[PDB]
Amino acid sequence: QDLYLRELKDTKLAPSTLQDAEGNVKPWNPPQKPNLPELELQGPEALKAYTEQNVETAHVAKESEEGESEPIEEDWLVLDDAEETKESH
Amino acid sequence: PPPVRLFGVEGTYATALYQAAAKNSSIDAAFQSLQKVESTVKKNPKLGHLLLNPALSLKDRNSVIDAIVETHKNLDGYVVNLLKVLSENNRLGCFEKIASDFGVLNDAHNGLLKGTVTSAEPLDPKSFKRIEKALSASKLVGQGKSLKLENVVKPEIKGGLIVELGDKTVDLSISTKIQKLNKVLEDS
Repeated sequence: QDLYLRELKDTKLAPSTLQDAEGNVKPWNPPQKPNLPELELQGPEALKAYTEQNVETAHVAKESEEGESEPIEEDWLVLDDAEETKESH
Repeated sequence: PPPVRLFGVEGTYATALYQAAAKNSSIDAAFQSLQKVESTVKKNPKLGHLLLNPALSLKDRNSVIDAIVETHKNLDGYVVNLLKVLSENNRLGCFEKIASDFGVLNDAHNGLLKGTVTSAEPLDPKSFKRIEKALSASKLVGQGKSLKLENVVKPEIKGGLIVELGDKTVDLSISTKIQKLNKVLEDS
């Protein structure tokens, strides 16, 4: 079917210069190469944050400590205030 | 056993005219009388068609039927009484329709299965002839019955051709295929 065959061959061929052989695109005056594989190759990381979100920041946990390892001047005040709270108990 | 139905509205005059005429053939003679009376309506187009108006009369309508039978033996058989009734029934205006429809019924009795080979431009005779015989000898026509065939020009189509007859058709043209060409590419 020369209807079918010639329509389908032009259907394959006129984008075959756009996809198979990298001859840019004869009918399009803007180019096709510096849009998706060059400019928006950083597209999703122009859609997300670069260098913290996509590099993902393997970050060390900020180390919190115990109560500064001082169990004298605070525990005896706790025991005196506990005398006070038991006088309230 | 009626023929192919004229389906109700105002072919029923033509339907009754056939099936009451045909009980004793004469439908070729009645048919030729109908051709001749539609001809003398057409041969006198001023107030043959312009006098199928409803606002005239009962009497003057009957007198126009008298002018139709006054023209030699224009009418013959039931077709005058047909007109007697039609005149009284004042359905004279839709008389052209009756004619063409009786023609359809008649050439159905002959079996001329009118077809069509639509295009956007008229074609060479060789294509006409080859197609003509094709359908003619095809299972479509069971033979013993004819097969007209009309090429028409259609701009609303983009070319190609489509064969039509017996409410059965094949389109292999261009427009529809482009359509199917756009539909399939309309998916993700």
